[PDB]
Amino acid sequence: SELDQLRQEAEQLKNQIRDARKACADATLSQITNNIDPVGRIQMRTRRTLRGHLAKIYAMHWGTDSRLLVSASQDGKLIIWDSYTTNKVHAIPLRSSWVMTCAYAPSGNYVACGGLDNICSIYNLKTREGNVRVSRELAGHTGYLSCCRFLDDNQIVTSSGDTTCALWDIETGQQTTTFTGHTGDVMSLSLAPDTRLFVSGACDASAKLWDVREGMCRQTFTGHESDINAICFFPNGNAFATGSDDATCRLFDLRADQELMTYSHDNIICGITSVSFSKSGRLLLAGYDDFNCNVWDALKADRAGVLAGHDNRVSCLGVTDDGMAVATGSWDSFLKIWN
Amino acid sequence: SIAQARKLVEQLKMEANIDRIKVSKAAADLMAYCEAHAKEDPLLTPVPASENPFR
Amino acid sequence: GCTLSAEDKAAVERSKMIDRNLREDGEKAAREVKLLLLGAGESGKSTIVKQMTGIVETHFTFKDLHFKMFDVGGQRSERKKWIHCFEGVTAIIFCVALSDYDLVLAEDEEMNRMHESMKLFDSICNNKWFTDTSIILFLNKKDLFEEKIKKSPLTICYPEYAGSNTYEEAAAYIQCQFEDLNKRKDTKEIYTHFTCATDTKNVQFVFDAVTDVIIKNNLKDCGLF
Amino acid sequence: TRFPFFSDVKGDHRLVLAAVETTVLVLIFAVSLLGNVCALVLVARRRRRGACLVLNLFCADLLFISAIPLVLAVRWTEAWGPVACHLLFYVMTLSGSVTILTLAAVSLERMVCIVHLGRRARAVLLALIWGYSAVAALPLCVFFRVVPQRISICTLIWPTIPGEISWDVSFVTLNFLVPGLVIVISYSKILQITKASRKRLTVSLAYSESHQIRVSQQDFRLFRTLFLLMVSFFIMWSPIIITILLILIQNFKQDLVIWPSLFFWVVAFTFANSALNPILYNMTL
Amino acid sequence: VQLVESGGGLVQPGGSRKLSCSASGFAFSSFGMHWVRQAPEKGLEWVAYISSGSGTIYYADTVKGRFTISRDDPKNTLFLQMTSLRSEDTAMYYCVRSIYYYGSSPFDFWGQGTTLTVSDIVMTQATSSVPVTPGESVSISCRSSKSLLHSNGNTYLYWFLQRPGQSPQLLIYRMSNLASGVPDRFSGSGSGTAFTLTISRLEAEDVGVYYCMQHLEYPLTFGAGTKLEL
Ligand SMILES: CCCCC/C=C\C/C=C\CCCCCCCC(=O)O
Repeated sequence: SELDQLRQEAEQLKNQIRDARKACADATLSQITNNIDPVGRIQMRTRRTLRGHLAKIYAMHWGTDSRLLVSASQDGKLIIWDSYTTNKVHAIPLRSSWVMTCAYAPSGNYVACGGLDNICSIYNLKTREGNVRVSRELAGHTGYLSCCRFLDDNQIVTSSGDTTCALWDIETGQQTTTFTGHTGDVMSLSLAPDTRLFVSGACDASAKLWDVREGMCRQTFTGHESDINAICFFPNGNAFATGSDDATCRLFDLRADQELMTYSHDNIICGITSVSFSKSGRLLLAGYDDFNCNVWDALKADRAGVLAGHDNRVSCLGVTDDGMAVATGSWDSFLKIWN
Repeated sequence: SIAQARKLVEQLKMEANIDRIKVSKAAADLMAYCEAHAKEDPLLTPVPASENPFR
Repeated sequence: GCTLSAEDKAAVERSKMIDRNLREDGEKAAREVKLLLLGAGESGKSTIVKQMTGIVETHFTFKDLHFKMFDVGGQRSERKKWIHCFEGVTAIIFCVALSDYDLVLAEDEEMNRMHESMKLFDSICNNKWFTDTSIILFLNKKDLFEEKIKKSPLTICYPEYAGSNTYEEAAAYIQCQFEDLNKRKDTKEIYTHFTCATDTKNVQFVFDAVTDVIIKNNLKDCGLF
Repeated sequence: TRFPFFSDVKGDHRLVLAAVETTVLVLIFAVSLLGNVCALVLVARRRRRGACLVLNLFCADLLFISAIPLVLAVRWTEAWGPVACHLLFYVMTLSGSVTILTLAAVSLERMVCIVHLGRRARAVLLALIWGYSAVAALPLCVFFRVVPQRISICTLIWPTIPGEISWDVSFVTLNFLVPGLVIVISYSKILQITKASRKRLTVSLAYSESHQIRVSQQDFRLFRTLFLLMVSFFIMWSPIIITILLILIQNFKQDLVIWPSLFFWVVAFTFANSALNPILYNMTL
Repeated sequence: VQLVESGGGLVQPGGSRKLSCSASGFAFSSFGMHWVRQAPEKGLEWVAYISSGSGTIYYADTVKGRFTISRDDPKNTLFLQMTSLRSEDTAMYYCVRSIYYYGSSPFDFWGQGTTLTVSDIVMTQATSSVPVTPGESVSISCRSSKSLLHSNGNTYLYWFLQRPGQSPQLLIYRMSNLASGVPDRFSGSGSGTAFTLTISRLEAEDVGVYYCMQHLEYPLTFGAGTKLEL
């Protein structure tokens, strides 16, 4: 009777955890933010349009200097943009066209990419020979690679479609830690501002909080009805927002182990592809299959703006470190800077 | 199978041991952080076009 | 360029040279014929690859026309999360094995194998990304089908079959059952080949079907139809 | 005497002929203008999704009809402003030549697109056809004088007969015969390419019963469309060319082969070409 | 990275000559090239520039008309065709690579040199020598005719160092950015029109001639040079 005994043990343990966290919800976040002054109506103009990709754009990432971009497209190209003068700094040709994610090193010396070849390729940008060369190829995932984030120049964490995440040592070239616990494909990563923890969002309608230096999950967050495609941290690292395929975004509290606010409307039927916050944490920007982005007042949960202008699905979206621009990429092969 | 079940129940039992604060405190903390950094958000507050590098 | 420094002008011309290289590389890659090779477990696509981990790519050339063939069988993830990457291929090459009308599925002894392949065909044919990509259908192992049909009846797979228990009619029945899974009978088309052997029959059939697909695409995007 | 172009006595009946003339031309003007502006707007958003020279056609036929009104006024009266007589026929002939050459170029580019399986060069070709049409219609800008009663009739006075035969037999040869040959060659070669492909895929049995029926039911629509486009040219452009040659012939033979009200009706029929152009060459339904 | 020049030697006056610089160890086709000469007992003097795709060429207006610059990219070579050689062209011609994108080092690697003997903004370095002792801070000053601080925030000042018998080396680019391979002892500063390079702890590998250059506009002008001897 070990099987059903452990099954009912886990059932009652989850039930009492749920009851304990339900006896903690004093009042809804909408009840405490019921008197704050609303943001208003956020109106943005396309300052720059970045052209030169000849296929769908699947990923995009900002430099920490708040000026340079990296973008990955399915024409087998990884382009670095100036975004003040719309100049191309580098155009990197990939060995595999099926790139699904790209990342920019926080120092600026490296970019990484990955996709359907189950490999994370790390490129060296500042070489004395004057070209960009593949500095490392991390292999060991048995599924496609869905996200990758640099911790520093020598550490990267990667999500794959084999239901696991992995923290690597770029110098040695082999996994140092493996994070398991998801029952479906892992679709999104977000690093905490201090990179002591990260949050993962998977196809099992679940998110998890992993400690990097321990290799083991701290908390699990449920509440979505479909697959989670995007995830991002609140600017102080005490909350995070997910975007799933049921046309809802949600705000989860790390300390309370609960969700706070749902960002959904009756006129939206398509799933969210991207999620990002503003520098202060008041505006939540979400990219949609609707072909347009939406800006939500992240405290009262009412749409404070719309970013229309893309002819196809919005696949990627980001906000600069200084907080002065929003880059948006889409399946029509154009990026747009907004302000 | 049984080892996987034991691992799962270990994870569930470890998630029960954490201490969680009230939800009102979390909402108030988010509101306070959003208020304290309002001036330095150039998208919430559209800084003048002279300081904008994206003219 | 007047309000630009010397170094800004040099950066601008470097960007223009990058643009030139990008256009040169992207016009060359628009003349490649991309084929998405699909199929079920032990369908027979290994022989098909022989005639002509992650994604497996196969470049070849036949009569001054370059073919890319992406075998995607090494991925056990959810197909709905990466299939849209293949929106825009010239055609989908689907391989079926005619010998599976009697074999039961490996994991499930109850569920049939031919019905599983038919389910996969109906899943990929009526998808929302492949509404207008033709499906070149190969029916492999036809020489192991006429041999196994002498002792085994096709009624095991299709209980509603009513006809002669010969190869020439049972093969037509199978082909019709696979072709009738199509819903958009006007937008897209299915090309069926009964493979098994010969010098250059399969490759030339793919060449014919691909040339026809290209002609129809040009007619559609160039006014007519 | 001198051949009057749009001017006659009209002694047969009053107050009804001008009315019929007004009605037909206003209907043609409204229909052509509406169809062409709708086609321009339509292609303006198939440019965002497909990116051919079909816009130059819709520019040229509107230009051809902007000339419609001045002829209605000269039809309602028997006289001629003798400053517009130097440009009305210029704009009409220039737009007609541009229309014909644009149709031929559309057929040729469709041919090469199908057969082979530069943006700046397209603009060069557009400017070249416009310039050639202008320099070919120029002989009609400074020659159609205003002669008295063969009443001030806008007529043609060519200085030398050798200077007229040459212009006419070069105009028709280079603006009706050559584009006709180009369009028929292009569309017949598209037909043979399609037939060759559909007969390569029939030998190997890539077609099953009830699927070899739709293939034929589609090869019928393709041939029908191509045959319609091939013959609508010679149906809707031949009367003006034959009446041009007939005017040449009667210039030196002096035979009343012209029925007095024949030129105006031929020109109205050719005006209807600008109204049937944006439904044959735009089948987005 | 290696650039080796050749084609020097004694030349009769009024004749012609051709210098070839062969590159090995870097992507030559993505680097602009400069020829920069130096009189036997004088400072550096920019001569010519050819861009990455050969689409932009400049000459100082003292060799314009007599000199031509070209690059063979498949063969990885740079040519200078000199015609009508006067007696004032006696120098040691160096070839220097230059890549310009956002954040690059445009004068990092200098060639080895070609000895040839024939038988605008003004940059001022007031002090022409510094008698200094090791272990103590050293300061050099440079003074520009006009402000180099462009409207985009970039001030285009370069600091090079030439040791006895060696090619010059990029110490600092854009007046504050320390070149890769340079110890943190060197430090550039200043603003707009007056600039200063400071060294904290002098060593025996720092004696030599220091040059300041502007890259605001062509022709690129070099400073006279301050000589640290110890
Ligand atoms: C190919 C021409 C297409 C444009 C024609 C359309 C409408 C014709 C309207 C005016 C043309 C009048 C001039 C033709 C008479 C030529 C007389 C001659 O020389 O004997």
